[PDB]
Amino acid sequence: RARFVSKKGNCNVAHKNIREQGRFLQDVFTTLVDLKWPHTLLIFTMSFLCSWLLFAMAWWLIAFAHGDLAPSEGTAEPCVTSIHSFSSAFLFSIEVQVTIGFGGRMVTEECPLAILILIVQNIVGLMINAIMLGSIFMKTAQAHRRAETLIFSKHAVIALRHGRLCFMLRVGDLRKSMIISATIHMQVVRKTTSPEGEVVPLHQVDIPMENGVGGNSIFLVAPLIIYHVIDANSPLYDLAPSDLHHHQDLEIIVILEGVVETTGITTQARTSYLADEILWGQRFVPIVAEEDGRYSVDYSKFDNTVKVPTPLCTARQLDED
Amino acid sequence: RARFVSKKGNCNVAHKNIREQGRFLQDVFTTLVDLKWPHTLLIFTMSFLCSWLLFAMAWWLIAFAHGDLAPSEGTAEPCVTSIHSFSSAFLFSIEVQVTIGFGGRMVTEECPLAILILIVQNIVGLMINAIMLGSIFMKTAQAHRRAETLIFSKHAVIALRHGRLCFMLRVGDLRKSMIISATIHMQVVRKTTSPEGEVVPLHQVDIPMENGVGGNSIFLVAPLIIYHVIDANSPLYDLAPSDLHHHQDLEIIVILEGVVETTGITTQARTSYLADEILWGQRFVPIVAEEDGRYSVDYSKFDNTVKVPTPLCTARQLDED
Amino acid sequence: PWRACAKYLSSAGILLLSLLVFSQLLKHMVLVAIDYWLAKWTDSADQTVYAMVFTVLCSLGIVLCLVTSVTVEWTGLKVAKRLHRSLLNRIILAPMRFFETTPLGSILNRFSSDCNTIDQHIPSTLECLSRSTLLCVSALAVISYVTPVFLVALLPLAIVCYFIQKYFRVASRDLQQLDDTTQLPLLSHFAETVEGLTTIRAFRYEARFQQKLLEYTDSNNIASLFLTAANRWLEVRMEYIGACVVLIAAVTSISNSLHRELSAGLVGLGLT
Amino acid sequence: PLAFCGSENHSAAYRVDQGVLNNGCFVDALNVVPHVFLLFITFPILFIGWGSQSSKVHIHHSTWLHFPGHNLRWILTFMLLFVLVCEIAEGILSDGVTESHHLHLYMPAGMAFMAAVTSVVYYHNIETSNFPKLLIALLVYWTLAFITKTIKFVKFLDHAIGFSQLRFCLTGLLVILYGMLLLVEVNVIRVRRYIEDLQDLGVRFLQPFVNLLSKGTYWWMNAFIKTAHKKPIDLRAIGKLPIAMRALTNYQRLCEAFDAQGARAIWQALSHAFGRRLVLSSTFRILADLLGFAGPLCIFGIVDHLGKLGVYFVSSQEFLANAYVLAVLLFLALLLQRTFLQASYYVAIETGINLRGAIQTKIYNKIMHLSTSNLSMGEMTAGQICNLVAIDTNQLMWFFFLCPNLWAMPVQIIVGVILLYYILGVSALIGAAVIILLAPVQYFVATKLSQAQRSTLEYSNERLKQTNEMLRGIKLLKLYAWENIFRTRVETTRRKEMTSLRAFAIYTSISIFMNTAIPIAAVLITFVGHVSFFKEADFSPSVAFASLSLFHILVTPLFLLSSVVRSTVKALVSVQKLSEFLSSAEIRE
Repeated sequence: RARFVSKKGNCNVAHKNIREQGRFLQDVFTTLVDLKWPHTLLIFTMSFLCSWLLFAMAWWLIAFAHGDLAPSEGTAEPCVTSIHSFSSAFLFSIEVQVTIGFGGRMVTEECPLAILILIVQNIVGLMINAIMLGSIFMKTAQAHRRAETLIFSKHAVIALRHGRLCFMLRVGDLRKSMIISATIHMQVVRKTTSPEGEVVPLHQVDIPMENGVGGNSIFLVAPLIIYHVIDANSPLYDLAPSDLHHHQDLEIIVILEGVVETTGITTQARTSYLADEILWGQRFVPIVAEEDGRYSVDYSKFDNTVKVPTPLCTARQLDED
Repeated sequence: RARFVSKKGNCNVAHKNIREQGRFLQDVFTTLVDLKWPHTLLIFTMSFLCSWLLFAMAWWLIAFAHGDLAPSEGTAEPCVTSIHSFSSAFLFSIEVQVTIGFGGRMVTEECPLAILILIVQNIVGLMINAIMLGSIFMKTAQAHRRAETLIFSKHAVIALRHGRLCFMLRVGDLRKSMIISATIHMQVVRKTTSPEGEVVPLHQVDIPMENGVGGNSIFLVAPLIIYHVIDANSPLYDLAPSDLHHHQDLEIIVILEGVVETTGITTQARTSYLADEILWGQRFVPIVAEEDGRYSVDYSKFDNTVKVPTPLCTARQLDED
Repeated sequence: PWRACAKYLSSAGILLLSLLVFSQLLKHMVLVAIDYWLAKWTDSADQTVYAMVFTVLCSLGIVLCLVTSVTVEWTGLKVAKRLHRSLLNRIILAPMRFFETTPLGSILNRFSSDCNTIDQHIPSTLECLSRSTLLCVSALAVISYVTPVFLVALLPLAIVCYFIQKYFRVASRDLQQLDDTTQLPLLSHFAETVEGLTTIRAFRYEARFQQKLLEYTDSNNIASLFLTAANRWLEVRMEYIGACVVLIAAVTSISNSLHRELSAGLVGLGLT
Repeated sequence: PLAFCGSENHSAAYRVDQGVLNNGCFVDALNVVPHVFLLFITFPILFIGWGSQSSKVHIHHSTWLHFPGHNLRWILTFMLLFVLVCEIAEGILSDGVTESHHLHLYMPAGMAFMAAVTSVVYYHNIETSNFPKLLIALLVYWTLAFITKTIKFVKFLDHAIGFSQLRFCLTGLLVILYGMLLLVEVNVIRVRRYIEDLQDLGVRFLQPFVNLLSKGTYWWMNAFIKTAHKKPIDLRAIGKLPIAMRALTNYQRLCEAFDAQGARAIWQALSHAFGRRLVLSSTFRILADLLGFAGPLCIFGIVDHLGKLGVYFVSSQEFLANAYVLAVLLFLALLLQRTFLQASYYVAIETGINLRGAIQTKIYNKIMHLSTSNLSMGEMTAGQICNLVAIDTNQLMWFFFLCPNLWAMPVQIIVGVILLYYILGVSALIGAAVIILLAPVQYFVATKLSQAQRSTLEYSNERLKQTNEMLRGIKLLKLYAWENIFRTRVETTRRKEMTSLRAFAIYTSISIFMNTAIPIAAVLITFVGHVSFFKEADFSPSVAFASLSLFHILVTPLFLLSSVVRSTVKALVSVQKLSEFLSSAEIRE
């Protein structure tokens, strides 16, 4: 009745009642980059503000410990020049840690503990500069946003090709960029039982795409027709056209995955197809026209169908005459 | 008796008596990023402190060479202003190299050798800024910590499916993130000999997973059952249920490897299975329930078993009736 | 509201409902009059004029609580008699088709437990309800008399108490009804184990009906426990709102008597 | 302006003239770094962990395990908040003695306040983990913070700052509560050794197994409230019961009470069955309204004031005398009093629900070994059996709902009149009219109410057995025309029950009239006896409004005393009818 993964491509799972959250703390980096964008922005400025406040209290405490905040002074030099508040030390920690460095606040050579906290300031500030800027570049550099620019068909079809029933759909790219090593995985997924009585609840079995060799590798510039020959080794072999209705446990997932050409980071788009989303008997419109030296694809005629008479029976019943 | 690789996934090898350590010096970068976290932190601050101390001695030596540390002076300008200690030059090398730059210590235009050491200061300081910050981002950005968030079964089972003996286990992901192009390699590993008398001590032979096509590629959101059909071409073909005991040289390694979706950097989790870890006859519980619009996986019932009567014989003895 | 309480008021009568609301209104007005004369008498800077009118206004207090007490016993007695002897006269003239279609345990259940809560549980609950709500609105009247920016503190607080009232209420219209969904089996199960005791001891199924009564008592006690925990959740929420009402009224009476003039007894009125 | 000491002498108070720890500005400057250590390490662990990893995914909603030291650390953390909001209120108005805004008195206590609430949410989220290696830095926090407070505390002794200073008594209490927080963290090191019930799917009640703040405030009851507008709740979504509070477990407790070993036998076995949960309920009912007596002391303390090192450090008696600090003490005392009163009400209704389960199983085990000669010949009717489960357990259950109020009324009224003697003296002993009036006239109406209730219960059982033979025998009565004769027989026995109710109603009315009439006569006799006949002592407004709130808080369980003397007599005749049913004639095997 409900979808395994929606037509956007987000999954529908819950993952209830997990126990080992100690191994969730054993990766902090994927959990850091896994967050949403106000969570990533809030952990960005809260990481830098926690660094600047902690070293602001460190520089204000060492300026209190030298007595430089007490203005009853002689000609003895301070540790840091011109600090006379907490906010002067907050300005000084902002000047040192992201290395602006103005110089009305500058640190002299009186005490060595200011030199030790200056050393440990630029070590952990340079370190979290590297962690946070590489983390926000890894946040924007993931390739599933490229999976928002890859369209599948709204309706997959089942038609006749070469005497056989075939399951067809149309995949298209909106960009003039490429997909390196475009892999197609088509899984049927339904509640199947065993003959021995093992009922497994959401079963994924791989059907093969028809390629010409059989390796699942296409070359995607034009919108192509991914088609699967429903033979006897396919698990769609006893599918009737009367089964294609709502409330029927039969789902298709197509998975297009591979490297996008201009980042080098792999992506994966996915689209399900339901039994009221599979149209029996129809076929796809020819959408590529050649004119004035250019091949050209209409994208408004993408999910349109040009319905043909078919046998209204199963592929097991295609084996007679 | 002992494990090839533990149930965490760390290997148990030693690599004794290597000779060519000159090629260990022919890669410094993988040996730099291969270290542990106090070793990486110690080489981080020791690299930056060695740079700041070496150029601190350079700026203090050139301030001694201009005679600016001698306070018996007239109206001649110094090379660097307001340096009168070693620690003033250490402050100046910290101000220049990570580019804080306060300006009570500033370098004038008297001698050109200060300009040459300032040029070579920001060249090697900008260079080791790039090497050390990219190294600590490559240290935190490795994907095997993502391999800590991928659970396998504590016990693999052997059961009956489709008339055949099959070796089954359950792989699950804790995240709502994905694994791009999830490859499964299952190797049996034991001491096998040749028929000609070549005894090889730790033999790895690949068994295939059962997929539907045969390509080792799955789609992991739910915890699935990786199952292998024990046929005649499998090397588990003469495995008895009496062989499943401790002190028996028979090991399974399952290897799940592929790109994690939010970094683009590939990972590999691995889990062995021993002969007292393989349970005969049992099968896995159905763990996915559909309620209120959501599929849902219980994770507390992950390694539980719902034991079924099986033939207590080998798969070669499954070939009769 | 519901219609049937007006049915209660037509079994009460117009003299009983008017004597009830007159006696409650003058009894709560004479206790807020004895509080306001405690405000006038503690601000000394004429004595025993205040003590004389204090004693006769307290004499109005004890005769108003006496006529409160006898009007709630006489409205309990008239709805005890009047909601009997008319249901008895409607059930004595009824068709046989009415008895053959309806369950008999329903009609005896309204003759037993519903008549028990009408002649017993309802008039002290009426007394405690009307006394507590007129105490609450007269306390709101004397607090809103003194500190009128508490009128600004009227504007979220009771309203969001009204909002959590709505965030209760339909759940109680589940759950209390769910208590009756496990009330109506179990006593009927006791009816099935009193008319058939020789049969159940003949079949020797005593452990099986014992285990069925353990299951029914398990369901009935978890529905009474969840109705209990919803009730104490609702009361710990709204008494936290009432202690917040005490806090905002306390700090505006202290801040309005330090810098303004409230004469140090009106703050005692608002705090009490 | 601002700084973290003042510009009062303006060249002093930031000075280091001795060693640096001799500055009091330095020791409360050092008193912020465990708190900002705990905030600034525990914020990214809580952001990538429990909450904001998109925790819509469920990380075991049920089987919440509790650590060693759970039910102790929460009470100690609330004791830290009770001393720490008082430390906030001590740092303010010692700030307000002079001008120019000393931030060193109360911003360390505010940083300790934020560190206290982040440490208790860190301890709750480590208690969801069972991963106490990820505890460990919190333990480091206590062996930061304690040490820093002792480096405050010996510098209170080094400047000879006495016990009459309030911050001496604050920070010595803070030193020893940080010390027992260290002792409970090495107790977690003692038994867990870093170096659950099997709670199934069927348990969905969680209030035995949730934390102590959600035991007080029922934060588990936001779920099954927010989902109730989504789905109508049914019998499978509430789950099954836990193993404690099973009806067979309470039945086994009642048989264990029975063989350890009449009406006194079923009462003393009933107290042996349920008395430890009963004394937990009444111990919470003792501490509730003993908190509420700090109400009228706050009333006297605010309108007494409203009727009216170099000193500024000390405050103590004027700290008790000022008004806003007493108002936030009233807020914390009223929060804690309504929390204990609602907790006492919960465990009283929980003990009564387990008793309804236990004697329903014991009344059914009496039914399964019952001879049928008692039903057929004579004595027991089936209407009396279904009233014996349907009514005569519920009256006993309502008595166990109202039992700890009966156990906590004397400790309310005795501490109320001794606090009246502290606020008014022996003129408050003119208002001993409660102790020379109330309990003989409540025993007199308890005798008259109980005789009316015995006659009302036998007339109600006769009217219900007559209506039970009426309604089964409708068709013979309408087929033989005796329905008006039978209706007048029900009407005459209804008139007997109505006259028993009439005597009940006039005795219930005279007890509720005396019950609400004596405290307004008590404020008459105390206010006229203070002014007249004990003349020219004083008459403040302060003890007048304090005694008015004291007499109103005496009168607030007095209106429930008429409800509890409406109760217990059905419990006495219900235990009498249950002992008569439980000693009936049985089956020889």
